[PDB]
Amino acid sequence: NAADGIFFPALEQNMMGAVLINENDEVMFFNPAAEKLWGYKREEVIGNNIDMLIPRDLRPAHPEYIRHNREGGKARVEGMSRELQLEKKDGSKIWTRFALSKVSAEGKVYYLALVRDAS
Amino acid sequence: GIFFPALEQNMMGAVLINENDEVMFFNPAAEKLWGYKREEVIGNNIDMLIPRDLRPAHPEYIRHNREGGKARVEGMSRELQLEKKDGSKIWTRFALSKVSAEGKVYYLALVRDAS
Ligand code: HEM
Ligand code: HEM
Repeated sequence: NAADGIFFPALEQNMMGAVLINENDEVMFFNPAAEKLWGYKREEVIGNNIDMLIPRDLRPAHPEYIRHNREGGKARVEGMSRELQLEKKDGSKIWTRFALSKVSAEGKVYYLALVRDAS
Repeated sequence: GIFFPALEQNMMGAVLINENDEVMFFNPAAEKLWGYKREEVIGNNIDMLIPRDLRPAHPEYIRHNREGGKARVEGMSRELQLEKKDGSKIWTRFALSKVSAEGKVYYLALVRDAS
């Protein structure tokens, strides 16, 4: 259905990680590039909340960042690009470069974060 | 699906090309970076999006990557000078990726402003 097209294999085989979340903050997408950055397999991330991929010191503040952007609207205005400290499964930390993007589809709101290594 | 709307409404520009270096996709983020509308770019060759001083050399670099077979693209790692329609120049950052789709080879260049 989607794998037979061109847009799914673009994000799936991208050099950058790709973490899509639906309106309920559930990770519906997690390509192999994001598996190497976070150290998580696809089975451990899909279906679960977004806060598992957030560092533990940033867990208190992150649910309030997402909630505010959902109530805002702003005639749709993607987001931003900056460097953030990613926390892996094993507890180690690497610096990265995120590129967050709001994406409306079928009256709902999603978020795709394109990540790469910045060390 | 949610995959077309994701790249269409991405803050980063998105320039997909097919086997014959023809631009199949050009989202509104890439419209602002290059000064070209998507109507002007779709169907035509990649040549226009390449700077004029790099026009002759660039087609050989793409052809060499196709014959190699390698999955990961190691080129275009550091900052590069994009050339707009009007002739002015801005600095950017490219994240190039080989995409095996539809039994052919593609290339998606995700771009941003690194000014
Ligand atoms: C390495 C893991 C991540 C870290 C450390 C992180 C960090 C942050 C920080 C610090 C902010 C506050 C805005 C700012 O930076 O000034 C933020 C905002 C936000 N994040 Fe993340 N983030 C991570 C992953 C993600 C992912 C995967 C998503 C969803 C795909 C996401 C969705 C959002 C959203 C929707 C906002 C609100 C944007 C705004 O209005 O400022 N985050 N994040
Ligand atoms: C701003 C416009 C662009 C500039 C200035 C540019 C510049 C360059 C340069 C100088 C090289 C050779 C040096 C190197 O690999 O580091 C190169 C390689 C390459 N470029 Fe571009 N490029 C541009 C746009 C694109 C686009 C839109 C695509 C396709 C989506 C593309 C695909 C490739 C490929 C496949 C290679 C070969 C890399 C390798 O052999 O690993 N380029 N580019």
